Amino acid sequence: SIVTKSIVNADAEARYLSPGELDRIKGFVTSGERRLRIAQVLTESRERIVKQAGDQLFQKRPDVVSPGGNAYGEEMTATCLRDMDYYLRLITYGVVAGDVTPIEEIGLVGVREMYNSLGTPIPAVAEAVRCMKSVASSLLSGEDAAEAASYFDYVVGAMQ
Amino acid sequence: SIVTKSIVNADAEARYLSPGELDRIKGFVTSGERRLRIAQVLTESRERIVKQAGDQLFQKRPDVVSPGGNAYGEEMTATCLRDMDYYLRLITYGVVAGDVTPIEEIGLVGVREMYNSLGTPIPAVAEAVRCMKSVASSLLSGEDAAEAASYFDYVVGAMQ
Amino acid sequence: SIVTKSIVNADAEARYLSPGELDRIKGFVTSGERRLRIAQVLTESRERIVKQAGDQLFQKRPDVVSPGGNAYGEEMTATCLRDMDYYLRLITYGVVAGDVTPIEEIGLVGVREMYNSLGTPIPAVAEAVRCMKSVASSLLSGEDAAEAASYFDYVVGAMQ
Amino acid sequence: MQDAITAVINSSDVQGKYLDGSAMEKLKAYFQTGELRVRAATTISANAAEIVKDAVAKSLLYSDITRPGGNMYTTRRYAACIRDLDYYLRYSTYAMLAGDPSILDERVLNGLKETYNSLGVPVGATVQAIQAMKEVTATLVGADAGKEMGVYFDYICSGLS
Amino acid sequence: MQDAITAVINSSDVQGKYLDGSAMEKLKAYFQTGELRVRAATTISANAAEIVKDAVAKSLLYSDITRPGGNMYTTRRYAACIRDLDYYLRYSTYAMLAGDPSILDERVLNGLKETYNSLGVPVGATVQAIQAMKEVTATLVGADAGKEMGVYFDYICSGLS
Amino acid sequence: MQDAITAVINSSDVQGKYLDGSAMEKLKAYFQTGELRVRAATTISANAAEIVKDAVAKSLLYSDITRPGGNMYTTRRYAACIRDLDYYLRYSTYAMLAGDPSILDERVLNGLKETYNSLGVPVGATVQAIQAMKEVTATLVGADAGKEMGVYFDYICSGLS
Ligand SMILES: *[C@H](C)[C@H]1/C(=C/c2[nH]c(/C=C3N=C(/C=C4\NC(=O)C(CC)=C4C)C(C)=C\3CCC(=O)O)c(CCC(=O)O)c2C)NC(=O)[C@@H]1C
Ligand SMILES: *[C@H](C)[C@H]1/C(=C/c2[nH]c(/C=C3N=C(/C=C4\NC(=O)C(CC)=C4C)C(C)=C\3CCC(=O)O)c(CCC(=O)O)c2C)NC(=O)[C@@H]1C
Ligand SMILES: *[C@H](C)[C@H]1/C(=C/c2[nH]c(/C=C3N=C(/C=C4\NC(=O)C(CC)=C4C)C(C)=C\3CCC(=O)O)c(CCC(=O)O)c2C)NC(=O)[C@@H]1C
Ligand SMILES: *[C@H](C)[C@H]1/C(=C/c2[nH]c(/C=C3N=C(/C=C4\NC(=O)C(CC)=C4C)C(C)=C\3CCC(=O)O)c(CCC(=O)O)c2C)NC(=O)[C@@H]1C
Ligand SMILES: *[C@H](C)[C@H]1/C(=C/c2[nH]c(/C=C3N=C(/C=C4\NC(=O)C(CC)=C4C)C(C)=C\3CCC(=O)O)c(CCC(=O)O)c2C)NC(=O)[C@@H]1C
Ligand SMILES: *[C@H](C)[C@H]1/C(=C/c2[nH]c(/C=C3N=C(/C=C4\NC(=O)C(CC)=C4C)C(C)=C\3CCC(=O)O)c(CCC(=O)O)c2C)NC(=O)[C@@H]1C
Repeated sequence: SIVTKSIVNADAEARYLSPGELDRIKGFVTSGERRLRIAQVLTESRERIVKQAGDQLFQKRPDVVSPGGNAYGEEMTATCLRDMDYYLRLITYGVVAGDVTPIEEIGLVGVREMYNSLGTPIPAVAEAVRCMKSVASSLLSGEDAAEAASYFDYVVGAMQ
Repeated sequence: SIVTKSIVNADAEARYLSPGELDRIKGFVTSGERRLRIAQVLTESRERIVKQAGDQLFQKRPDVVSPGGNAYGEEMTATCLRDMDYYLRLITYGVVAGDVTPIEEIGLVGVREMYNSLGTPIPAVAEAVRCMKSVASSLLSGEDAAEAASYFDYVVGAMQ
Repeated sequence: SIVTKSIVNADAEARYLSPGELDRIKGFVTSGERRLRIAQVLTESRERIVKQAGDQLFQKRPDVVSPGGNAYGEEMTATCLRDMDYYLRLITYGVVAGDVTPIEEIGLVGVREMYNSLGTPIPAVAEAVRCMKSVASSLLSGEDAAEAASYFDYVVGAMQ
Repeated sequence: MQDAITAVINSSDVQGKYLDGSAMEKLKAYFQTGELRVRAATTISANAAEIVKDAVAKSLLYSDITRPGGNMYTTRRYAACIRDLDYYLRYSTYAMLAGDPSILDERVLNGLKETYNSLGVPVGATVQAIQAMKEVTATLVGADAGKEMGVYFDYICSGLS
Repeated sequence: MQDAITAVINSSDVQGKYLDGSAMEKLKAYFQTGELRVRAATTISANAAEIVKDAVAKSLLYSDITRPGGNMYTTRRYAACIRDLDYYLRYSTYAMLAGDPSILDERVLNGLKETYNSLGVPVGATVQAIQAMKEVTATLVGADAGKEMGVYFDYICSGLS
Repeated sequence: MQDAITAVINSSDVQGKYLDGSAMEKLKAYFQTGELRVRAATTISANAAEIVKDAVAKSLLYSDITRPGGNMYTTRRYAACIRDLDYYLRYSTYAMLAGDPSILDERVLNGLKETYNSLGVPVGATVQAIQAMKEVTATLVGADAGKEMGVYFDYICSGLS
């Protein structure tokens, strides 16, 4: 949160927060209601978002669910969807906090080493997030979809 | 003392003292008698030095002893004089040691933060030392007054 | 040993050994038999090597065994020869290991400070090693003498 | 460190759960307290020197502590002490904004108690000063903010014992 | 660190002795094992990623460890864990080449047990993983090399308890 | 560190007192010993190598300590040891000039005993050497200076046990 981040900045300069930092936090708590609503929608429709996105994903990338693929078979497909649900969850975290930090700290730091080890195709994971973004966005206003877009996009651009 | 200071130097260069350092110490202990006498005079007349200097001080700076001033009233005036006595004392320390270090370590390091906090006007404190210097000098020979001058002056120039 | 040295290198670069390092070790263990034989000869004839070298040494440097010399008298001469035997021993260590490191770690690091303290003439010690080199070399093939030469020479060039 | 928001997140994350009713309600609670927190932080920032000045006068001055042989004797130790107080005030203010004390454990209290023992810093006296600063702060920022600031002043004190 | 050669040297040096029959025989033993050691190290280097991949699948995955609340939960901790495994494999391989475990004491085990306790790293679970890696490695490098690699995998485990 | 002068100052400062008769008398004592201290320091500086050379010959050489398996075995450890002796001599000389041992506590003895245990440095043997150096020094600088130097050699020894 911008609250933590401001404090960390101020501390490193041995000072109280600046009027701008303070004002920034003020506008942050003001928008709290809106971001909570956005997270709430994604929470409530999580099962749909992950199921439909999974279906779209497997259309774009049948290789992962065909023999030789990392998500071949019921159990592996279920684990894949499990992972997608993980990232939808993290994204709702980021939304209430106002930035991508909880996404980073929980799900992106060392994500490359993890998925490489497992032999999971990382670009296909990025694609899966795109797919969730697509489904999620439709359940939101143009305003909220735009705001939520930055969280999905960050995950996609950090899936390297 | 030049003895400590020399040792510290020699140690940082992993060596015994230099012939010059040694000679310096030799001339230092030689002048021990003289500096002791100077400290002894200031010790013996401390009550006069601080009382008269205080009176001169309050002439030059009536604001500090008038309403709104940091030394307003009997108790605050007494605390001020108490402080002056502190610095006269530290100065006698410096005199026997041959340098201003005990003055620094006891009474100047962070003196600004202390007096700012208290709201004590630091230039008026410097002036108080000048006043003590004036009174003290008269009780000494031209030689000893000159030598003692450097200790008072250092305090005044470090009162920032 | 090149085995330790390679490992240390690889570790500092957070990696397995390189194909070249591995190949280097392979050629090292291959030559193990030869170096063992060389050390074995020097071991077996140690008493002769040190006695004859000592005699040659005292011809080249009679000052050390004449009055005023560091090895004057039976006991001091015996201690000198004792030291020579020390270095012959260390050299056999180096031979089996393939490099001069055990010589360095046991007998050269700070050797200057030790011998200076004792007042032992270090160039005369270097000469003593030359003398052992001379005697040792004769008990070996031209091939083995050449290989053993580098160990004696290193000691001589490091006797500073 | 955590703030009130990221703390709730980690609690739900540890359980692998989305944010439920309780979690959402805590976040709401925090946002609703947002502006009062900023306002109090603005006030404390604005009087930071005088708060410590008052707290010192009230609890430490004209005692054995400030006389020859006390832990506040010598100007270096006097400065050190009120420097500690600026610290406690500034981090208490951080913790208050954050609505979470984890920054106190992280950057204030870590090995502090041991340090104070090591140098001879009087812990009881230090705590009297902080508790004085609490009262001075409360007077200044009002009852509600003063109560909250109090949470963190107290948190610091407990860490010192 | 020592290797098998320099260890023998220090043993004879400590006694002020030239190399005798036993010492010479140990050196010979080592040289004769030289090529098998290099060959096994080449093989392990060549499959280092998959050895850890297999060892993880076999002993850690689809458990509480990798679920929310486990020590392998969050991608940072998953990476940390398999990074530890790369370490154990790479140093085990060093120790094997060297025919001596002193590098494990020196650069792996020093204060490791205390660190793991400090962060909450499950030691028993860690050891299951290493013992799994041993079996995977053995399968790969053969019985003789596998036995030797085993010496050092085990050495690490013992240091963890 | 303190010297004899600054020590007296801190004693009077701690009490918030000007220098009285006792304090003034101690300062006088020190100044009167000034030249003898410099003279002895000049002599010790001038023979520093031989003092340690003699002290070593007298207490350490041709023993188990210098043979394979002893703590003075290997040239690196021999150098280390007589390097320690140069240290003890040089700081003893400092302490003597200063007429105060605080530099020994500050820069010599701090965590020394623990270090020596850690590496296997024989403390008793080390102390024999220092006590030998004391006798060698005394012979050299005379009885009065030798007594004073002795104060600090002894101070070091006590810190080692
Ligand atoms: C789905 C779009 C893609 C895919 C996924 C997939 N993942 C795995 C296995 C695991 N995934 C994780 C993931 C995480 N752990 C974390 O802590 C976080 C951050 C919150 C994440 C995202 C883990 C730990 C595993 C290991 C299994 C376990 O839970 O212990 C698999 C199975 C791999 C296997 O061989 O078992 C699959 C299939 N695979 C694809 O191909 C899609 C592109
Ligand atoms: C007098 C010329 C000026 C003046 C002085 C003044 N000082 C105070 C209060 C204190 N002064 C000290 C001083 C020191 N503490 C130290 O350790 C040292 C070094 C040895 C010094 C010089 C301290 C500690 C205090 C706090 C009181 C206490 O002793 O605990 C006051 C009173 C301030 C008040 O509001 O109480 C005054 C008046 N003030 C002037 O205006 C003169 C210019
Ligand atoms: C002989 C060619 C020269 C010579 C030698 C000499 N050495 C000494 C005394 C000592 N030598 C050592 C040597 C070592 N200690 C080690 O750990 C190592 C590495 C393995 C070495 C080489 C030591 C420790 C001593 C001190 C005696 C002891 O063993 O405790 C002497 C005697 C000096 C004396 O005055 O006692 C001599 C004569 N001297 C020469 O002049 C030759 C050139
Ligand atoms: C003041 C109310 C009391 C007091 C304080 C005192 N403290 C010290 C020394 C230190 N205080 C700290 C504390 C912190 N340092 C930090 O960086 C932070 C968070 C950002 C905290 C809480 C530390 C680390 C020290 C030691 C290092 C230093 O000097 O700064 C002293 C001086 C000790 C000395 O003798 O040097 C004093 C006097 N003492 C009192 O009497 C008051 C009750
Ligand atoms: C994996 C099988 C198990 C596991 C591991 C785990 N370890 C850490 C943290 C650390 N691990 C180490 C170990 C080493 N560091 C080294 O440099 C070397 C030798 C070269 C070794 C053996 C260290 C020092 C740490 C702390 C520093 C760091 O983060 O790297 C974690 C993360 C702890 C955290 O919360 O940050 C994890 C998860 N955990 C398991 O669950 C497996 C059983
Ligand atoms: C000699 C009389 C005895 C002896 C000494 C010995 N000491 C060491 C190692 C160290 N000695 C010190 C001591 C100091 N270092 C300092 O900087 C100062 C003050 C300026 C002192 C007093 C330290 C710190 C070490 C460790 C670091 C280092 O190596 O310098 C050794 C070597 C230990 C080793 O195995 O490496 C030896 C041999 N040993 C004896 O047998 C004598 C009785």
